[PDB]
Amino acid sequence: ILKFLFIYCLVLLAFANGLNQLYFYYETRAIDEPNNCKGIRCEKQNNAFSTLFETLQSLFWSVFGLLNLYVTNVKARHEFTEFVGATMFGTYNVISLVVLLNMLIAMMNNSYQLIADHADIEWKFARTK
Amino acid sequence: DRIPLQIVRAETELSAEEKAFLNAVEKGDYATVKQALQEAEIYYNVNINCMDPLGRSALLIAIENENLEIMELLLNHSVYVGDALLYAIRKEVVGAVELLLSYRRPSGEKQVPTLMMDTQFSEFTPDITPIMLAAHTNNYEIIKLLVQKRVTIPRPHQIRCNCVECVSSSEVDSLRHSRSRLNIYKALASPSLIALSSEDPILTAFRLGWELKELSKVENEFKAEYEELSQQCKLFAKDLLDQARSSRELEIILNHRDDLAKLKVAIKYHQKEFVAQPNCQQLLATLWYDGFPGWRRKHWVVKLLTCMTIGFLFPMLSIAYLISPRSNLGLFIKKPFIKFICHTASYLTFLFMLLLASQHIVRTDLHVQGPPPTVVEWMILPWVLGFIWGEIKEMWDGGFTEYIHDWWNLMDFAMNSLYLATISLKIVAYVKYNGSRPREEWEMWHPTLIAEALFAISNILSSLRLISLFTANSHLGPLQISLGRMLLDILKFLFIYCLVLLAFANGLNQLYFYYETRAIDEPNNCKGIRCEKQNNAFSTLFETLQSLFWSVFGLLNLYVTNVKARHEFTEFVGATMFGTYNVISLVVLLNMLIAMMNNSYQLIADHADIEWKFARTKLWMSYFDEGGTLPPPFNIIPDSLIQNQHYQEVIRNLVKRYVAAMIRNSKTHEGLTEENFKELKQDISSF
Amino acid sequence: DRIPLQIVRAETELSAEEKAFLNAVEKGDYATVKQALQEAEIYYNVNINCMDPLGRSALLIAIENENLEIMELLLNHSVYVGDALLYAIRKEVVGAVELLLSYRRPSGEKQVPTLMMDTQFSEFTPDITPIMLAAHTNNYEIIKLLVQKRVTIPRPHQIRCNCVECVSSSEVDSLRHSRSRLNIYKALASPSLIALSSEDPILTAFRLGWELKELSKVENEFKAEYEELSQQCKLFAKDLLDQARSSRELEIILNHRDDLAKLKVAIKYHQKEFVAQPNCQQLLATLWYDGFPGWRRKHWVVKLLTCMTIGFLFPMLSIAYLISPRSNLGLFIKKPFIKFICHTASYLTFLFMLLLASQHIVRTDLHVQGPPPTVVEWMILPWVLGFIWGEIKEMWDGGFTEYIHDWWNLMDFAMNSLYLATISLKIVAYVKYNGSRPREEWEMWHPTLIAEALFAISNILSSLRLISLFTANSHLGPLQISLGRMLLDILKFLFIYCLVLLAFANGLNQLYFYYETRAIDEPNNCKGIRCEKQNNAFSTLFETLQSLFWSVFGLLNLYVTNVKARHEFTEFVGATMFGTYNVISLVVLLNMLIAMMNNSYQLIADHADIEWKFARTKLWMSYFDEGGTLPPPFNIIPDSLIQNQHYQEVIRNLVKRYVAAMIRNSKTHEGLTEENFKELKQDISSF
Amino acid sequence: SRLNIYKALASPSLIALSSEDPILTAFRLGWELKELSKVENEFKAEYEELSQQCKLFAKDLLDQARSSRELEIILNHRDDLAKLKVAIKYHQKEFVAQPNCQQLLATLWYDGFPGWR
Amino acid sequence: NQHYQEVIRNLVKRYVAAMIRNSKTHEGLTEENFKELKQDISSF
Ligand SMILES: CC(C)CCC[C@@H](C)[C@H]1CC[C@H]2[C@@H]3CC=C4C[C@@H](OC(=O)CCC(=O)O)CC[C@]4(C)[C@H]3CC[C@]12C
Ligand SMILES: CC(C)CCC[C@@H](C)[C@H]1CC[C@H]2[C@@H]3CC=C4C[C@@H](OC(=O)CCC(=O)O)CC[C@]4(C)[C@H]3CC[C@]12C
Ligand SMILES: [Ca+2]
Ligand SMILES: [Ca+2]
Ligand SMILES: [Zn+2]
Ligand SMILES: [Zn+2]
Repeated sequence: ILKFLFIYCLVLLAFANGLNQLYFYYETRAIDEPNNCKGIRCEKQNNAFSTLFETLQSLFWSVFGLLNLYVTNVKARHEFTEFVGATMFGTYNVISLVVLLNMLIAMMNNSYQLIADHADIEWKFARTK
Repeated sequence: DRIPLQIVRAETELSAEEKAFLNAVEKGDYATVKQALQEAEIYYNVNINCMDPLGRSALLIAIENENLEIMELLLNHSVYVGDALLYAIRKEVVGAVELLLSYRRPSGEKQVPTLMMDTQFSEFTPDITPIMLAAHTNNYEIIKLLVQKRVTIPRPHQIRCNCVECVSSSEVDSLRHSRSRLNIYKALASPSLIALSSEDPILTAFRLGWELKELSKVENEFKAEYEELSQQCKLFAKDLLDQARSSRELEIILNHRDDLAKLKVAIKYHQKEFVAQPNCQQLLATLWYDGFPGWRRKHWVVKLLTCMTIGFLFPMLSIAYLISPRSNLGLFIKKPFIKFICHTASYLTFLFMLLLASQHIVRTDLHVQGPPPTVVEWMILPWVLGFIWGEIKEMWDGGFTEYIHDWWNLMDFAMNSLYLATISLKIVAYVKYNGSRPREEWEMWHPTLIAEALFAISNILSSLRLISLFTANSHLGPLQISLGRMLLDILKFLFIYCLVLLAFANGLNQLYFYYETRAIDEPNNCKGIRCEKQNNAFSTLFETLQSLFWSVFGLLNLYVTNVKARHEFTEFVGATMFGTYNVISLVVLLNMLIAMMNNSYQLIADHADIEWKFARTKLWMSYFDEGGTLPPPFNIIPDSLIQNQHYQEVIRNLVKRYVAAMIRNSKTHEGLTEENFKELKQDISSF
Repeated sequence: DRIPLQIVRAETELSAEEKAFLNAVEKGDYATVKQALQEAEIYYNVNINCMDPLGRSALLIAIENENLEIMELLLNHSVYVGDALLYAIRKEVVGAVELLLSYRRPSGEKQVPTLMMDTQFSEFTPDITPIMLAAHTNNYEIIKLLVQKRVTIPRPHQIRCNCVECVSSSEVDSLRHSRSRLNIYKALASPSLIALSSEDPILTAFRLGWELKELSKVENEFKAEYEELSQQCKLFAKDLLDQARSSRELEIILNHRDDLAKLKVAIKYHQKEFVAQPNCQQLLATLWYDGFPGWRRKHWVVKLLTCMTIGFLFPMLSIAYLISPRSNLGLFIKKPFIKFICHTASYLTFLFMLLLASQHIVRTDLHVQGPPPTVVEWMILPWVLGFIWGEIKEMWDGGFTEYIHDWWNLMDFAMNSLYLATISLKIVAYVKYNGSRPREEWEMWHPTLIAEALFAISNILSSLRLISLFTANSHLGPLQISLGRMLLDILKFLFIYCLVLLAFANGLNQLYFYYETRAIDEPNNCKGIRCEKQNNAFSTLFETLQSLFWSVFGLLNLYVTNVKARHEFTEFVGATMFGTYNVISLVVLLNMLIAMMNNSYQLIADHADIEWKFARTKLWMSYFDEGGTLPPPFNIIPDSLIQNQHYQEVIRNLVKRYVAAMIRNSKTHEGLTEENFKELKQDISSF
Repeated sequence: SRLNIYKALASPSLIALSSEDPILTAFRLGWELKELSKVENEFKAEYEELSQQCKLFAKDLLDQARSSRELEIILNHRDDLAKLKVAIKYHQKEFVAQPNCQQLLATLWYDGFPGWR
Repeated sequence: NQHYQEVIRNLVKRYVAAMIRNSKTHEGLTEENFKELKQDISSF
């Protein structure tokens, strides 16, 4: 798992940098937004790619599906920028949920198959210790 | 009910005298055969060339029983000698093959006795010459004896051959042509024939391995045999390299030319076993850590701190090479490890500055139409030009036929195209979009927005370029090799997934685009799946494709299949379509992809060490040359006969060591038992 | 720097005369030994019991070289004969063991010659008697020869033994006790000793297999050896059954008593290989399809239609058994297949009526506090009472110690408890809740609502009871066997998952329950995660457990970690806790569970045929008896010596066939080669 | 030369003949060969095979015991269970998980509760 | 130390016996038998 999260952290940093670089012009204040809140932890999901920390949080939470789709929508009608941001978000989702997670599944299943033969000796060694 | 059993294909039954003669031959009695041969000459009782039903002849049975005196008497009395040499060669006995080779010319008088109908059965195909079968059996002594008698093998043609004789032979009889080519390549790929009849066994093994791999790619039917022959050639080259005993022999082998020329040839021919041999890896490690002796013995703290300071000294030690290449400080950059660390530090600095360009400290006054570049972008532009010049230099040096085989140069080309695009869009927006119009009323297709979008995509590609540095580490190399194989499996899967997605998107759009609504009628003046309330999702083909893509991750809600009017049947049919697509793409296809990459990971995990070492060698030798010494921020700032004699002297010892290492590992239980039984029988008979 | 190599444990070096004597012994010369033995008697030059450093003696070397005349001369001249019988037995030669057995009593005069310090080395432990080692080697002739001479083996005690001698021997020397018990059980589990010294080899094999499995469960250290011995006993029983040649022998074996008594014994001892043997399966299939000959040869359409009509004739043919058991129609229910189909049809009718009870056609006037039962429920009540009476009858017959081992009776007990609970709640709500109060103002703890909830849970259990019918089919049997094993793996996983869930729920509740709000302040007067707007999710331990359970399936939103005030640090820490729990429970633990059940499926897929056949046999023999003929809607409506002689006659032929089938498959390449070499050497020496 | 020397020193017969403490010698050579396998990248398989050979030699030499007194003499020998602590320190998993050592450790663990199994 | 060396003597000698008897294989026994047969035939 640690060997996998090295690559996942690299990919997450890359896509968070790309999304934040595209999107932080459209940051809004908490007063203009409803309920005086700003972030992805609101009832209506506010600006999610306005800071590097907020982009990292949003791209982390998007793996479990708790990040909605309308976070890639801006106030003005910049359809090309919205489409490019949605393409970036979709590519990150495809990687982190179709490639990387299934590779992690295959990796730990292979390692479980190698470790299941010697599962008796090391358990007895740990119990003796 | 009594199924009748009868010999439906009845051979001619042997005569009683013939049965007695071959029974005497297989008995091994020397005295009884001679009276039979004299009476067959005089009285013509026994045809000497008779044939028992299980495919054997008296000479041929004497070959199997390896008795030489019965051989000599029979062949003195003129048995048909043809096709018997192949059985002796397959028997792998020196005495029989020497006896039939020696007595091919017994001062033959009146040509040969006539024969009719006895060249019916031969276990070997007519294209098999004795040298080819000797190479197939891979026995050193028989091959040497045959080669000493001036024998030849036909040369196979090119794979892409269109001459008259190859086309005519393939058209008339394709099976004979394929068998002949496979037999010729089996004869040429034997280690003994390469060790005996080629002056450069390593280069010959490399070329035959590459040719057999290409034939395996072309010829679909004999793929397994050609792959086995290529593997045999590769392991022969690896063993011949492995028989070395000193570093001087290893560096004579590797540096031999027609610096490391033979290693470059081996990499060009994809010889992974030759490259990943431990002594070659040790020599490459000693060349890689040129200025840092004992790098493996250091504690990781001082290794890490040395890397820390030599990475942080990246603006220095590169201008020193510019101002004084011959100084003690100037020569310290020419070593490959310092080159690699300086390039890595330069790329990390580039990524850090692209990270810093996305902050509010630098970015000011966003409400200008065409903005002048900020001080961060003015400083960035030399690294972009350095990457451009480095990729241009890599495109000229080495050739266009080698620049495209790396498969990382496509990513660099996309990076360069995006950087040129964003530079061009910024300069055109500077020169002819003067103004300060606020961003809320800009054109969708404003070139500033296109420039920023392409800049963001180039940022992602630049930050994802760091995958290629994983072979330098000892833990992330085989991991990305498995990534590379399973990515091909992913592409094979997305072919089927794209077909299914296109089918269901067409079906949903065909059902649903009547109920498209305008953006004015819908709340918040928005139209699409990227709204707070998910609007019409199946109203255009592009929108249907987007919705069916986003439905895999669960970000598409269920009420997108609901229309304004109360058409319950149409809504139910659309929901059924959406449910069927979800069942396929989330229960069938994804789990099949899981099983596919897990199976491929299980096959690739056995060889995860050799290909990682091959990739690490290919990365190491990229820094050995002097072309590309400077980092990207600074690269734009303005006798052969003696070597042949030594190589042949080394190859003599290596080949002789390898042939000794084969014979002693070739004597097995069965052959030793057969030799002991034959010796015991001979001693008992003589006594 | 010259590591000194020296013999640090130096044996006493042999004398030159001793070296000559043992060299003459290993040479095999008969003449040279005799003068040495006479001179050792007269001149006392050679100690006959001397010991070369590699653990051998002159008699013992003569044992390894299997020469009998040197044996006879040495043992005539009084070599120490002890411990040599074990080496002869391990040599597996009849002549040597017969010679040492015969000359144990050479009319011994003046006891034995004295010996000091030569019982130092024995390759065999002192607890090994010759019969035990003969059983260990598993050779028929040596075992027979030893048994013919009145030999005994000690009886092992019970596993749960607490007598004085077992406790004292375990306390003083546990290793010797464990080795002795393992050696005794290895001697008793050999097929030859069971075939020779037990009058009921099948029952003895069953009992020893069960005892060895129980010892493997108890003794942790020798689990592999005891499991191997149990497997050896099971395969011996399977082979002895497999050596049958006729149906009369098979039905004599299966029906032998101390109807199918031995099959019931085999099922009780969990002999899966004995039960799933093909001829026993054929006999059970012929008994199962008693009234339908040629059921396997029919096309599936007529088989399906026959099942269709005999399932639809379920109310008939059961009352016919009540009114006329001796009629032609009355006897047709006693066959097992018709019993199984009628029980399945009754259960399907019960499930269909529970489905029909949930419709608006029957249910009327929901606004009564205590409703009288409707006509559907009045009709249902006899099936519930029939299930009760059937489970009561199954609890008495067979015993309480067998009713709990099925593991399906827990589900039936839960079903029965729920049915009694809902019946009691309905009758109490009838008798003392008279009224017509509307449902919107009922008490939370109203017994009518509790009755309906328990009725729904009983409905789910009744409909999920259909899993147990999967062994009757040929495709769903091994599938649910794999389900059964992987469910145990699931329980092993949910132990760790429950621990992690409890930890993170405690952490979140400890952080968050200050900010609990009342239901009045929150919108729609609701409080919990089951609202339209997700309310406080970490305000109680139960609510935190529910929220962290529902977060695995993604049904818990992200804004549950937001509080009313602007405590950004507390919100961030809670979001970090929630994210860490999500990472664990969805990236680590679930994928580990995937890998675990995939690995267990790979191990269980090899044996998926035997255990399915065992489960199908256990289901088939449940319908063979006459107890439980009627369906649940109708079950409440008011000489031994001749058999022993035949069994022993069959066992004689079976055991003799099995021992012949072992010796011919016991002659191997190595033994035949050794015998041929010994015969050739003997013939050459004699000539 | 180094690989040949370590192959010569790791043979069971030479340890049994030329070392007065075969168990401790097997432990130390196994640890040294494992450390050499960690350091030397090229001969990792050979050094790991030699370390495994030393570990199984120590396990077999322990397994050739015949009585509890011999086992407790072996385990409690010093230069209480000193040799078991040494084996754990050298990561000898096959030596520790041998069944008779596990039985002795189980009897020491259930000191006041006889017949716990 | 004396008791330990006394135990190691028996353990090492048992282990070396357990190797030689499991070291005699089919091929070595066949080679020895063939050599003995050839020597006996030549001597006779
Ligand atoms: C974990 C998160 C914060 C992302 C980090 C991204 C980068 C800062 C990492 C990812 C890949 C790393 C590289 C992976 C492997 C190596 C090889 C490593 O050298 C060796 O392994 C020694 C042997 C040799 O290569 O000769 C030196 C560090 C370096 C360049 C690493 C430098 C730091 C990199 C670029
Ligand atoms: C697919 C959906 C609609 C759920 C259906 C549930 C039931 C109607 C099914 C599930 C399990 C089925 C049973 C599975 C296996 C069998 C055995 C089958 O008989 C055989 O396989 C012949 C050999 C033999 O058992 O002797 C007869 C039908 C039956 C009872 C099936 C009857 C129909 C059942 C109860
Ligand atoms: Ca490049
Ligand atoms: Ca029951
Ligand atoms: Zn041609
Ligand atoms: Zn007792």
